[PDB]
Amino acid sequence: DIVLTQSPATLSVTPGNSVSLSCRASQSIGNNLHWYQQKSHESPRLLIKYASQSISGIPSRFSGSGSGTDFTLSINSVETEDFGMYFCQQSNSWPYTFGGGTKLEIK
Amino acid sequence: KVFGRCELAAAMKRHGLDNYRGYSLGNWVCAAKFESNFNTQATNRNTDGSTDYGILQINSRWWCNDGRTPGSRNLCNIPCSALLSSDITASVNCAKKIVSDGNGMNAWVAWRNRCKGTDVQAWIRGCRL
Amino acid sequence: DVQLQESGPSLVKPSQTLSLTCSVTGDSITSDYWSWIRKFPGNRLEYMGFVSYSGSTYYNPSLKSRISITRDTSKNQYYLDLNSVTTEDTATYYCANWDGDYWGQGTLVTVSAA
Repeated sequence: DIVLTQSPATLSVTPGNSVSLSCRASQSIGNNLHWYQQKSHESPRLLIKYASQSISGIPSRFSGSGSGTDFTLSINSVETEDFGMYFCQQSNSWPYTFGGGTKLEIK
Repeated sequence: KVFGRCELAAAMKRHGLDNYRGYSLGNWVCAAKFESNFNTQATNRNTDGSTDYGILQINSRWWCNDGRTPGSRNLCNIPCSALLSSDITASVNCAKKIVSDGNGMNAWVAWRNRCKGTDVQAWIRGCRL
Repeated sequence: DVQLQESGPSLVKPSQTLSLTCSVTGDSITSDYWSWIRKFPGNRLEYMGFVSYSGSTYYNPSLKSRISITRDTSKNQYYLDLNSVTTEDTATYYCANWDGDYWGQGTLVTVSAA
């Protein structure tokens, strides 16, 4: 199974500042890496699909980059509504797998 | 837009088709060759009233909505016009959903008839990738 | 538009079959690929499997063949059956379409001898 490793496990930031979250795959997955946001008592929300493709209805401050084994999700000017969990998921090979997640919180 | 063989191979690699769902890159380049002859604007009207669109000839009865096909299901949740772009993004996104079904690449008739069983790797050979 | 919603028991006993239903409203289940995902207590997500338009299914090997995903057009719902559950199956279960743009609200299912 493809293993996705996310870092940092936790990241504290002050609203207004920007951050970048990492997701590394155990083997190449091309551009088949997706990003999800998840808050308590809520289901996951797709933010970026296929490494860098934007999603209608998602804030423009979210952007994705990367290919192969190294990917990143960037948030330009974090807002309070952005604190929560972030997970990457690969669909290059079944079973689809998720990274361990990165928690974004107010510093 | 009419893609060059190597030009499409490189693009499809960028779009993550190499090994997706267990299918090597050569399969996709070969499929495009026989489905549309590398032409992103290719369209073909079918008997059931549906139309095949784009570089990978995606059907309007099952995959995309062109608003002119009887029992359209729009499995790819996308307008067929998006599959007629010189930008292959939408066609690749949809092709990945199509191939994820148990039928795999058999959904592409030209691929079945002219690619399956052949040395598909030859389609990406001799290219700067 | 499309709405998804999970329903089923929130408490099950070890060794029994956990069965969940996902009701789809707004369009036919015959127009998409349907999935089941779960989140374990450690903030760990697992893609359980999905069923495509042809009926073909993909199940996570981690489930050791304990899972079954079926559909019912007449009622526009799809299901999740997970047999021989253990306390290891305690989790929040979610139904969502394959594209990941439509998700249920998630439902916590606890496996306990009580």
